[PDB]
Amino acid sequence: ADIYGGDEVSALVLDPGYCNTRAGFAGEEMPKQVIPSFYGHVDGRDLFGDEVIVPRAGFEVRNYMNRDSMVEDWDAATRVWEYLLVQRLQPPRPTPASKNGLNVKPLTENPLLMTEAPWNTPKAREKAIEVVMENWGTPAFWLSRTPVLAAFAAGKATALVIDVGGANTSVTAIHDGMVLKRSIQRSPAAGVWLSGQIRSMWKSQDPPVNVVPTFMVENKKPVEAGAPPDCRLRNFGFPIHDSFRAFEEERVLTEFKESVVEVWRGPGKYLNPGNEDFAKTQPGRVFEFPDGSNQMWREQRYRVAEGMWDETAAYPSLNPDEAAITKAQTIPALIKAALDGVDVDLRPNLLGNVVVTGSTSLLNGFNDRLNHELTNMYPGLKIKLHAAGLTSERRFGAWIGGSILASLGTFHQMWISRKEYEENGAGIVEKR
Amino acid sequence: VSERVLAREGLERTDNGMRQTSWPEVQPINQKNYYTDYMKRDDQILSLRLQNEANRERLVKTAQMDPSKIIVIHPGSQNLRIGFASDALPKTIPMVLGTQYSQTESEMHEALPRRQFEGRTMEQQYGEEWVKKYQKMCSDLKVTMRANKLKVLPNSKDLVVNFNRRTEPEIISQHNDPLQVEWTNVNKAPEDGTTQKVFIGQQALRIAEDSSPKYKLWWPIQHGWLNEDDYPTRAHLFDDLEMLLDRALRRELGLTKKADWKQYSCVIVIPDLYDKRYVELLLHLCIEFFDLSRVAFIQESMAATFGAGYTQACVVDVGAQKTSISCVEDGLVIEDSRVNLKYGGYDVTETFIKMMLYDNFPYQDINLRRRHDFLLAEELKMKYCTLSQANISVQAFDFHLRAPNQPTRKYQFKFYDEVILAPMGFYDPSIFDNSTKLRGRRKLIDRSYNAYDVDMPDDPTSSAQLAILAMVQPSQRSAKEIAAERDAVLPIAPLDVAILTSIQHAAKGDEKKVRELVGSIMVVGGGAKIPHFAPFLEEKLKIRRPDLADRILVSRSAREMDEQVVVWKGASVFAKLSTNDSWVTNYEYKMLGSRCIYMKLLWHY
Amino acid sequence: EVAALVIDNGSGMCKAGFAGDDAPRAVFPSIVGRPRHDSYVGDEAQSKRGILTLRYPIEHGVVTNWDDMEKIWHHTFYNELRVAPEEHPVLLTEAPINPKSNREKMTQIVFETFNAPAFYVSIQAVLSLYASGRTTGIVLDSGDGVTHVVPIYEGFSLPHAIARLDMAGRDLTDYLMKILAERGYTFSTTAEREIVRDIKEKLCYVALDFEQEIQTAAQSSHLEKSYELPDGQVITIGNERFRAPEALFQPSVLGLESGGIHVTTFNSIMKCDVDVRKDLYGNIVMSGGTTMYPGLSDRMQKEITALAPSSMKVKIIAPPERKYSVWIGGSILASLSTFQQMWISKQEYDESGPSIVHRKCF
Amino acid sequence: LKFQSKGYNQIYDQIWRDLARKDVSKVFRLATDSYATKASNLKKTAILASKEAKRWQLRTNKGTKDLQARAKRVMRDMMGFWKRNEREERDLRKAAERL
Amino acid sequence: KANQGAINAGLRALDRSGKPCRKWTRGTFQMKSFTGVVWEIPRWTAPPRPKP
DNA sequence: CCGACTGGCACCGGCAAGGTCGCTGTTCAATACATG
DNA sequence: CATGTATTGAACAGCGACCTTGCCGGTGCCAGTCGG
Ligand SMILES: Nc1ncnc2c1ncn2[C@@H]1O[C@H](COP(=O)(O)OP(=O)(O)OP(=O)(O)O)[C@@H](O)[C@H]1O
Ligand SMILES: Nc1ncnc2c1ncn2[C@@H]1O[C@H](COP(=O)(O)OP(=O)(O)OP(=O)(O)O)[C@@H](O)[C@H]1O
Ligand SMILES: Nc1ncnc2c1ncn2[C@@H]1O[C@H](COP(=O)(O)OP(=O)(O)OP(=O)(O)O)[C@@H](O)[C@H]1O
Ligand SMILES: [Mg+2]
Ligand SMILES: [Mg+2]
Ligand SMILES: [Mg+2]
Repeated sequence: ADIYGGDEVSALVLDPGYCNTRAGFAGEEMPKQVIPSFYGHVDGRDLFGDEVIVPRAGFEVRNYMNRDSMVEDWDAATRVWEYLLVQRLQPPRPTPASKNGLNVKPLTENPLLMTEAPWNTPKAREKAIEVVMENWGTPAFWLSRTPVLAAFAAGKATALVIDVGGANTSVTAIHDGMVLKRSIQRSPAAGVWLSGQIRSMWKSQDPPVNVVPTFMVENKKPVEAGAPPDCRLRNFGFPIHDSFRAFEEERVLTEFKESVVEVWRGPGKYLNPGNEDFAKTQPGRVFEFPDGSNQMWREQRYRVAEGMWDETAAYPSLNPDEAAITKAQTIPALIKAALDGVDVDLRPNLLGNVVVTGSTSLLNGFNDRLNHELTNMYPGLKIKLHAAGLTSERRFGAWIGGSILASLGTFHQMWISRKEYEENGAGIVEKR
Repeated sequence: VSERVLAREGLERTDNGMRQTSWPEVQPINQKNYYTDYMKRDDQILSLRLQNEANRERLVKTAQMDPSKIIVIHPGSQNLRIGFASDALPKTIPMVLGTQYSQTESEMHEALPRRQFEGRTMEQQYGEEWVKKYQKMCSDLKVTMRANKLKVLPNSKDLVVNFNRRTEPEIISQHNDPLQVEWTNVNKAPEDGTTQKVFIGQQALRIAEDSSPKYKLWWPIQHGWLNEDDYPTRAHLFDDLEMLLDRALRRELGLTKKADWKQYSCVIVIPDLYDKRYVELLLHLCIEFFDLSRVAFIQESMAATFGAGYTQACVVDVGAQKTSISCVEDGLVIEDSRVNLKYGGYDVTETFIKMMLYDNFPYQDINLRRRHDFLLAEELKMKYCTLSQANISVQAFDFHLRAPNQPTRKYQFKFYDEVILAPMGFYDPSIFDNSTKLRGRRKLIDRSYNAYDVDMPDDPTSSAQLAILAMVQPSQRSAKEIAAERDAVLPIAPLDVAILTSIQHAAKGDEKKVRELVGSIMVVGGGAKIPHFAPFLEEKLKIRRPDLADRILVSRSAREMDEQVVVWKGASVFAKLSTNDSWVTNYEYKMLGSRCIYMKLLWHY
Repeated sequence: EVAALVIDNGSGMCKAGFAGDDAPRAVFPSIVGRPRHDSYVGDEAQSKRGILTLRYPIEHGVVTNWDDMEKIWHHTFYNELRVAPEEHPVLLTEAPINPKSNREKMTQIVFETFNAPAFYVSIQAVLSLYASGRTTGIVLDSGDGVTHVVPIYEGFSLPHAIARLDMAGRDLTDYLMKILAERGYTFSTTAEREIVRDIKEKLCYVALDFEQEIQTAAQSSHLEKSYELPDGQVITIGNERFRAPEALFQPSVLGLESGGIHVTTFNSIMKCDVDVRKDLYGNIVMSGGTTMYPGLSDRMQKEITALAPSSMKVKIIAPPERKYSVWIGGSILASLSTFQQMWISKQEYDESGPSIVHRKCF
Repeated sequence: LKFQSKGYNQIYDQIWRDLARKDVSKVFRLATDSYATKASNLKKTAILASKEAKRWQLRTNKGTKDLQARAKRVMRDMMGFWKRNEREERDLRKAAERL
Repeated sequence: KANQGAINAGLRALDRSGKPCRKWTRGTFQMKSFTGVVWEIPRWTAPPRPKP
């Protein structure tokens, strides 16, 4: 007895999403490796990580995830997850001796727990464990939904999770760490749609506003608000593909999202009669595009966001087929529908334990507005918002939940054993 | 429900013998009464450890260093002094580097001294302010020399002007020319151990204007600082100071085989008010590029007193383009005493030519950016300038303009008072062209910030210098902004005022220290070699402070030396003597870069 | 009482010395040589190359051959430092985001092979920040083998924001061989390569304006500096001087698809929390031997100022000791009184196993 | 076949409820506190380390005094050197250019 | 600087005496899921320290 | 499994206290220099 | 030959400012006991 050292199980936790994918070992406060889900393609050769996206003749930017936050390109999913879990998180194999210029299966150690979107269909869950068990020799596997992990990253066994992702905004009720299935509600009104709103709004100011991405400017000089920019742009021996330009512009839309846009936080919706006229008078926020193009932003700063809270406010899409958001896909409608899918007796407990998640929740004023909206749509009940996370960095809430889950000693009884998979084939549906 | 039915079905909850959790539990550090062992002992500081190892080894060798293997370098805007510490006198070369280039230095810029050619009146041609100041100074001298009861013929200036206007060049060739003078044959290969056809020193000045491949000259130092005005980029400047010193080792010292240099040691003399970036550049050349075994730094005024053998002195260094003053006591330049004025013996030459031009100097086409004109101007300055207010009269002389590949033209000319007023610019510096000295002064190389707090400037600062800046421009902003605002002002003051403001800050309010320093003035640097400079400066100091007029005493050079060489001689003594542990070794610098200068020098760097 | 030891496990050069010292005692190539048909380490292995296979045990900043790495530490302690680890605690540096298994394995070796009493493993970037004078900043560490950018806030290195430019001082040496072979010289041999690495260390610099230098190099004489081989023949190199370092700024120039050091610095900053970025732009810190090229700071200042918002003060902290900052930070850390309640004791290892490093070193 | 059992459902739920209420909440608290302590430790440590790295450059009275002594030692030796070249014997290297 | 008592606890207590630390090895551990199925994780082990 | 009530521990600002460190000061044997 | 001195280079003793954590009064959130 007592022959063993200080260690249990070095699990690693994997968490794919439309904008980003996150991986690392359980029992750390942040994922080791976070990469753009968007992956480079050049000439039958796939490239990964934000350090390996750059202008090249063949360059095209793909994504292995679709806007349902599910995998659509499992070959590329395999290559991406292998870049994270094998090349970046295991010991390198040494160079052959002659090639060093002086002379002249990989996951058997670490079980894999993987994060799935709430609505992820059984066929995609089946293929996840099937891919895992063939490609890396992993000893055991588990699959769990973002809302469940996000709740654990706030420390809550029972919670309402509002999850304002990139491709999707979601609401779900978590109770004793299970998802209450009827409560799952989902919406395109999220960080991707919000970028489209911002694009639309730029293409409709008095002088049109043109975004030009960071890679196309060689040098820039400072200029006064609304002036033509002192700049010189690049030229290349090739056409830049539209997919590439779209991906490199999303950086600037992310910068505008984080440093300018602000949720309307005052009493009532932004379109109640006094509110817009008030907003137009206030001191705004400044911004700079990579071109040097400098401006102060006053009233639009609210409107670009407001559409997810009242669809009436939304700008029309620049893609004419990207249909306008319905009343039912606004955040208060999601919330009210989600909670109405739950037992009446449980509703106060959930509302007392609100967990917010996802990078779109980092809009200035998002917790303010959500507190107001919850108060006014459920009067006579206490409200308390919590961020998912252990830190200021509320970006990683789903991942951190996994990190915590796989570190609990009680959890290790749960995994789908390699030996269970190779005896049953589709354990993944029923052992959940 | 169910209980043992679960076990019979093979289903059983299980801790797996694991802990309740595997999340790290971290114990908080306690730092009450913390202590540090870092750099606490000489044993631990590499710069001192290596010196202790050298001391121990020297004691062992004594129980049982070579001046011929120490090089001493003293840079300068017109002249570089270099030699071995063994040597009686250093070899002096013009610190100029010539290379092949598209355009010669005369083609790139307006002619000097600056003039508005084809201007609407001669008062505009030379600038109205300047002409009024010259007229003032002429009248001021006439009143002064009448007070001294010298002879003054009323027509003096007219006799000069009319003669210089009406006279025309004689032309001479063959044995009628007193010198069969040469030009540098830039086609011929370097025999001094190297491939590149580049020229330094007197030979570079003697490159003909219309050489078959065109050569441009470059000076890496001007006004006593790195000459960032001329150079396109930092790298090009560093590469030229490296290339010049490299060729000076090869062509003056005859250390032609580069591989032998690793056994030599080097003493480099730097100004009292140094830019740190210039000190650290010179270190880096001496170790990464030349691989010398040891480097040590001594300050110009410190070295000057080592050249004299003085415990305590006020040292006035009057260079070509920098004049600097500081007071030395008890083995240091007094930190706050340092004053650094952007003028010197070159300004006297420009001004001398400009005053004679304005009068009627025959060769009106002259341009001091053109080499043979530059050498002409400098030779005339050395012959005819004098601050002695005596033997002054309408005098007739002549010079030869041996232009390249063009016949020798001889000009007769006269002078009267331009010969004294141009030097006297040291007592009203507005008469000099100071308009472009500050041009490009931070164009390439930034001001020296502190290694860690990179906003805070770390160049030297001296109360005496700030007093001079306040005289030019009356003087919450950050320390960076303050230093920028100071750098925007060119330090200029009359030489007497600069000395007394130096000495008052040296004493820090003590008439007895003043009475020692004022009676201890030592003058060095080539600009000082204008005849009677020291007595004239003693007069100017006496008449500004009558309370000191019995103690004030100025002396030229020390111990029979030429003003130029004293500082070099001193730096050699600092090479030779045994107590000097100031050396940065090559291994230190490879390990810790310029950080080890702070550990090693004999003042707070 | 006797000091702890600090060892910097470099891909190119290993460095070792006593804590408290301001510079290493021992600096020697991380080369192990074994017979083709005993073993030798460092300069000996290079000297006797004719009878040896040589391998580096560290590749791209990470240990890859433990049986060889153990010989380097043996050489470090017994030949170079001349002290027995059985009487000294030891601080080891390691590369950012090295694999957990490597932390465990180097824990195993300095206890089980060297009987060291107490020991600590440390992230190289963080140490270089301590040596650079500050608690928060972003460290571009660029060695022989790898280049990392590491944001650090209140002395905690953010793992997620680390970006690794897989290209460094050896690649720039291979590249300088390539472009000199194009100019006309021959440098294929290993005994020639070790000349070219010295050429790189002396003659190269980073251009402030690369296009303008290329445009003027066609005519300038000043640029073409010359270098004597040990062989006695003299080479001359020209635009090669800056084209070798320029590959840091344009890795296309040597044929890979990663963004340069400047864009990777910017991307690391942009992966951080908005509130932190003000401080990181105010505290860019350079570390490791590849950051030593004259004027690398001026060009990093220019390039990042071009990428950043015009409001941000951008500041590049390049200490004169930056070649050894990783070691110097270790020196400092291992010589605070605080270190004693921060290391792994052998008494802890003896009941926790190598996995103690995941608790104790953070 | 395998997992439709009421017994399976009970154990699965019971594991998850205890894991959610007890263990996730304990580990949440511990992880948050542990993070806070780790961050504090590293902050404290970095503050000391960064001070030490700079400390050698700070002026001190003792450092100033010894530096003044090093200058004065060298200065006296320089006087000694000239005494050994003007008083012990008059040993000046008189020289001329002989042009 | 270095002294007796607290503040030097570790620098007094460290072993400094050459004696072997217990030898670790990459062993394995039988892990049992709640469905009764058993699987193996690589885990560190060392031989038992002796009886008092 | 669940809520009302209770005794308890976490956290706040605050004052008392510790040793290390830098600034301040006395005393010693050995030194270069002077008169003698 | 060898009397005679202030200073040197250093070890040793003294004092207050300094940074940090312990103990403290108090406000607050919490795990646990109890009844159901
Ligand atoms: N500070 C910010 N403020 C607002 N939005 C942000 C911010 N940072 C990132 N975003 C946006 O939020 C998304 C970031 O990814 P996030 O984790 O929030 O979703 P995801 O998990 O990648 O995608 P999904 O869950 O929809 O599959 C992107 O659309 C990004 O542009
Ligand atoms: N024989 C001489 N008589 C008078 N003046 C002379 C004589 N020789 C040179 N000068 C002048 O003295 C000036 C100072 O020469 P010096 O060699 O001291 O310049 P420098 O030391 O380089 O100046 P800086 O160090 O400030 O650049 C020369 O520039 C020249 O104008
Ligand atoms: N002065 C210099 N100029 C240019 N390059 C230099 C200079 N000094 C060293 N190098 C280069 O830097 C590299 C060594 O740096 P360093 O010791 O930091 O690498 P390392 O730490 O062993 O590498 P790594 O951090 O990748 O493990 C070599 O390629 C060397 O040639
Ligand atoms: Mg997501
Ligand atoms: Mg001079
Ligand atoms: Mg390194």
